[PDB]
Amino acid sequence: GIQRPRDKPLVFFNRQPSDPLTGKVDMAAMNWNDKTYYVGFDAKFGGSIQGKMILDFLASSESSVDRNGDGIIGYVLCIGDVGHNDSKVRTEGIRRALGTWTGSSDPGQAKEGQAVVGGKSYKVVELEGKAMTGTDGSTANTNSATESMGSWVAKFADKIDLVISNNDGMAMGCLQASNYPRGLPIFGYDANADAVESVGKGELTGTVSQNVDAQAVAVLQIIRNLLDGSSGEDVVANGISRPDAHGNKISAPVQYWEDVKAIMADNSEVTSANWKEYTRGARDAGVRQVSAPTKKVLLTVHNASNDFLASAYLPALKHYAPLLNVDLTVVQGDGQNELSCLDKFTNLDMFDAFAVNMVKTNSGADYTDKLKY
Ligand SMILES: [Ca+2]
Repeated sequence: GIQRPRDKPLVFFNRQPSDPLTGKVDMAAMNWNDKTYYVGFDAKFGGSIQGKMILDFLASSESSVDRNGDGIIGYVLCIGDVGHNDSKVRTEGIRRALGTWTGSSDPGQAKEGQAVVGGKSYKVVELEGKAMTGTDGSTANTNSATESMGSWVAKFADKIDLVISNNDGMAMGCLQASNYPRGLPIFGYDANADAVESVGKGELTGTVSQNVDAQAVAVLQIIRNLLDGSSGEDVVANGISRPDAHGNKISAPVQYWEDVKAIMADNSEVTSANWKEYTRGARDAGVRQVSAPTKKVLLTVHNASNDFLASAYLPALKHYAPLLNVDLTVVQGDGQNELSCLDKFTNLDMFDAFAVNMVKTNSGADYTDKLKY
């Protein structure tokens, strides 16, 4: 077993060590030891994946998708918080995919695009892209999306061939319109439980997942690999992109970015073809019970009140950990003060490895200071 704390595995996850202003990765933190890694997802490519989902849908569709037969695929777009990078990325992704991108992710900025539908070339028009703001100033507002959808049906009628949304909340809001045209294709983003259920019902046409289960498995699997004596390629491949010695393997695609020591889950489209893999509580059948020696991990969460971490990430971790014979202890902070986590990152001698979700992305050395000796 590893004798010195400074040599024990350290997996940063979900918030990447980096300068908070520039995003430059903190390689001092990443190079703590050669058993230090980061697990996240391919976030910058999320909009590309949403775009590709829509293009693939159109490519395998028939001309009946063109409801008014005018040779144009018309769409309406629900934009979330206009100042938020997620809105910008997703808007850019779908506009570039459809050829309507002009250089701007703003509402009202689009040009005529093009796409293949059922083996024929069509023009594409963004009939309207609009931020869904509540009358209280709230962003990505569900009720505003419902109202906008109803007004869009009234205004554009059967020029609307599909609805695209920066997120699931707004797409589900559109589906609440009393005049939602039956079967009209609609796409969201986030793979929320209700959205995936809707995909299963053939209502929402598709959404996009960050593969939280793959990320949770990767954190634990990296640690399993290291504590069992893997070093180098096997650490980031075994159980991750190919089966490990027990036959376990993450089902979703996962990347490794060597320069920053980051294991990054792909974003995945969620459609009628795979929706059951993404429903609330669904777990990866590719990860089964192992008989490896039991090991102890202390894992931190930067904010106990973060719903994604509380409701999606942590339950995934707790499902997979026992399967990998990891005894997982979890401590959780307040989302504001690093000390809320640091002061709980204690009695480290009880553990074999560590997983850290920092409040501030530049706090790496405060954690490694505790593992020096
Ligand atoms: Ca049309």
